[PDB]
Amino acid sequence: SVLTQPASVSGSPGQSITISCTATSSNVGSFNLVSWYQHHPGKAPKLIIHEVSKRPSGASNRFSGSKSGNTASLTISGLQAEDEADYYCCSYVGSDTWVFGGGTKLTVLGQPKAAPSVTLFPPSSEELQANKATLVCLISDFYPGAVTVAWKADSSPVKAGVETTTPSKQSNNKYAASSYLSLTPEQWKSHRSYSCQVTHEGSTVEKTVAP
Amino acid sequence: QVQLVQSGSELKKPGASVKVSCKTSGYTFTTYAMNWVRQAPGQGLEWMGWINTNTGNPTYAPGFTGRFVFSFDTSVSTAYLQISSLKAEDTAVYYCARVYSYGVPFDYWGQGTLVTVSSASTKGPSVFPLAPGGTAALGCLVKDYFPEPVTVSWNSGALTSGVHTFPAVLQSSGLYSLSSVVTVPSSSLGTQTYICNVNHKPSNTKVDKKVEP
Amino acid sequence: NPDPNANPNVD
Repeated sequence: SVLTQPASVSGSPGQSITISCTATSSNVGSFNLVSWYQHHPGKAPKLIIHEVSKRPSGASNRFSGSKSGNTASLTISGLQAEDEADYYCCSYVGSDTWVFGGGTKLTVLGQPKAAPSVTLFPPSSEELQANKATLVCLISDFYPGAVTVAWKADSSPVKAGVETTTPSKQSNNKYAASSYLSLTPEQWKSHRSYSCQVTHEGSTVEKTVAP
Repeated sequence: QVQLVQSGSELKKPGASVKVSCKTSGYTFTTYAMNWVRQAPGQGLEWMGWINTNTGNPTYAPGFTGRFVFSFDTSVSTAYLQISSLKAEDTAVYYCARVYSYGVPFDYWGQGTLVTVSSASTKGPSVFPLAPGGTAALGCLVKDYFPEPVTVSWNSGALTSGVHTFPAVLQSSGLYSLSSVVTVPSSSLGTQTYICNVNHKPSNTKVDKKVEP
Repeated sequence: NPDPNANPNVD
């Protein structure tokens, strides 16, 4: 991307967070036409900073913007829960063209950490009658909302036939995810066991099932 | 006041065509340029281009030349985006946004138009039972259906507590799968009958799947 | 480096 932003930033309620935005080329020129946007899911982006630092009305005065060299910076003071969102920087790049940054996922660490609860089901009898095989790994009640799932046949790893969801916010504000491993009925019964490993914040919860 | 209202979600096959509209109000349509921004799944915002609402000249960023067309109909203060020969990688939310000046770009945004491009066809789900400390967990696997949505319930809506229906998966094949599980006392498994009620409106299909130990 | 008050929607 023409404008580099941190993939993610985390702050706790009350602190002030900063999001950087570096110009990768000289097409930005003076770099004085920088703008920031708040993008919540399901809703349209919202302008919150333009011309490096100008804050428009309707955007709270907790958002500020600065510049140093070719790095525009967005600071959010008195971090609140509703501040959790995607944040993008934008710049004019000459010849009536604009470009966005990769975006930054701002997380407001407003909840105690929670390790995932995992539940692994083996292929149902019916599905084996139909000559298919599906393993269901149900991951729930983990905060923050970020996990990696790995499957294993016996002890060897498996990446073929794996479909995993993005974490989703549950009712209680903890996150959920699911992963499915597709096998042949022969493959299912070939091994002694299959396992689903959920890594979350450097710690693993692993469930095993066998025919 | 200023308002940008876009058209509704679109579902298309590869090679097909789509035309998204962006009706404006609250300001003179020809005074301000109209810009287009795209967000693909799990990606950021990407500027597509703009059209000069006075001269009509369109500007397409590299990556949106050849198959995209910006236009407008001043009679109804509306801007349009048309895509030809839709590809799967077109799947994205398309926004229209106004530019007030060089210093204030994208000050008003449309609500977005989801355009999905998939080669898969309508298909009903294949529901399979997921057989079961003290509490035991059982569920149903709603497998290989298209398009979204599916709705699940349990015992005709009489087993709300202890239920979790998981968001769906998008398989590489283009079909969706999901599962819902319920946590119930193990002492109950003796003749207390658990059924998941699956409804897939698009395919006019309902399935009540008996889950027995 | 255009003028921030300039409107790009010129005739």
